[PDB]
Amino acid sequence: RTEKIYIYGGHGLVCEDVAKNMGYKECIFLDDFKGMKFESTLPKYDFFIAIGNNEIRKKIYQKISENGFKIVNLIHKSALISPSAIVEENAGILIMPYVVINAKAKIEKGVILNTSSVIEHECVIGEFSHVSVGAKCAGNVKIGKNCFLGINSCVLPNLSLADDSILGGGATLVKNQDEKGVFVGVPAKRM
Amino acid sequence: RTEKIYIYGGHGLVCEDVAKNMGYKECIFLDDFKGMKFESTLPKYDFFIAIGNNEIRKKIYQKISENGFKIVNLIHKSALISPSAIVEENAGILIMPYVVINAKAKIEKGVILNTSSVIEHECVIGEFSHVSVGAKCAGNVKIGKNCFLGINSCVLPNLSLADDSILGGGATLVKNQDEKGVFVGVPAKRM
Amino acid sequence: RTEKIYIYGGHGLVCEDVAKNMGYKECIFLDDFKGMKFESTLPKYDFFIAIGNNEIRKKIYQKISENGFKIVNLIHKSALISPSAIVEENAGILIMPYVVINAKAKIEKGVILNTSSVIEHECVIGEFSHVSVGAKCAGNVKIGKNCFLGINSCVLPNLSLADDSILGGGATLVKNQDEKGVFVGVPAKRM
Repeated sequence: RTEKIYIYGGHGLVCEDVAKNMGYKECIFLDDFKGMKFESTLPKYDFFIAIGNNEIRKKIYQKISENGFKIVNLIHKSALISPSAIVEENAGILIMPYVVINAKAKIEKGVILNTSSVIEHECVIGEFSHVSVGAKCAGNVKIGKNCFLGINSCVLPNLSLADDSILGGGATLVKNQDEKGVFVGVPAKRM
Repeated sequence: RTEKIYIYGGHGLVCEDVAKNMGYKECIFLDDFKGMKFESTLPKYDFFIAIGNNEIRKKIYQKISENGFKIVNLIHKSALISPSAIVEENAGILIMPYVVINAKAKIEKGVILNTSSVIEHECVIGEFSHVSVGAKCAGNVKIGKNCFLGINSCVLPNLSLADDSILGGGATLVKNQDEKGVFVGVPAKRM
Repeated sequence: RTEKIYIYGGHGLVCEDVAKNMGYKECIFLDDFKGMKFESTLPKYDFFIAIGNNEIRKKIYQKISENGFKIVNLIHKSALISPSAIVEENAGILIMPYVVINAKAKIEKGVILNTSSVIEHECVIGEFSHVSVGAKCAGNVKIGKNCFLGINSCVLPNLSLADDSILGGGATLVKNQDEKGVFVGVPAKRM
């Protein structure tokens, strides 16, 4: 890892804090999409893509990688990762504070695991998925590529969620889902 | 910070544990409301108000401050606070273990952030609000003064909750609220 | 505590990670039920029972103890336990990462407190209960023996849950329960 890091980025400042926690000395924000090809003339410091949106993040990931940059993982020092878990190396994965990833779980490229999310044993979290703060995946859960799990949501044991699906804020997934879908929780009601 | 701390206080013992975690050597409980004025003859050790109730806490805060005491913040060493976040100095704020406060968030006087609550980037948490264990505020959320967010509750991004409002246990706030209100979740049903 | 530990066990690998975190050097898996009596001829390293099921765990606990083994607690170094809390010594209790147990709470034999669960002040968690990831018990909550609290569930202050009860995933217990029961939350609905 380099002493400096480029961040393609409000998510930018948060990723900057995580980079600094890891021991990066300086962060350089590079938010421009057009003319990105010219950035290849810059020193090859580590790169990170601080975009919460899964589809944009993947697009930028592919463009940055093609320009000769290494897209590192940003992993807060307080994140706990089982030695038997697999976190894809140099794959633009964000792992925020107090995230716990248990034995034999697998985290794929471009995933966001936000603060205090928990990935229990033997889970697979598909590429460019977004696991929001406090969201929890029980044992043997398979989350597809490009999924979104809302704040404080959860997925019960042994369940699969198909690619491209959305689990709402506070929602509890209770059945296997072989087809893409949108799965809603219950909103707070004014009384 | 002084070597000893007065705690105006079951919440008292919990605040004592946090004070000891910070490195305070001794805690002195001072629970009396009547004759509080006489306490001004005591050595001016740091003070904290360990009352979960927002209105009582503010009353005591105002009375203690008028008697020549410094009301410190009690912040567990495991709480993570972005360097760009603002936590009002010496303002009787409680920040419990494993609380995370992200970039550019602001925590006002007398707030309680209970264990494992999360305040995402650019939030404002209004004075004497009570954020319960596991409650999570997404990015750019504005919580009014004197609000209560129940256990495991959450507030979706970019939302404001008006002064003096209550969000129930497990509830998910989904819309802006310009007027005070009470917002309920769904209770566990016996089957 | 011994340098090695026997684990009666996917939960096995997870408990192994916790044992290694505590500083145990080697873990030996001993999953056989029949012929367990013969294990008494083995060196008396510390023992742990890594079974999520409350009734099986108790059965094995009783059998292992009768064979002259010490069943230790496995407590992740990141778990925070108030000095005034009581965690029954050498009682096969599992306390996972980022669990917080506040002042004067009591954790009984054979309990599982899974990752990021919170036990607030003055709680009692009954023997061989299973508190799932993210589940939170407010102040003065009494959880009976052999209870299950689902992922991200919670129990409001001052409530009792009778022996042998189940609180579902995402569910919020709101009333005292003097009789055993099953208490359900709301499932995510496909839209």
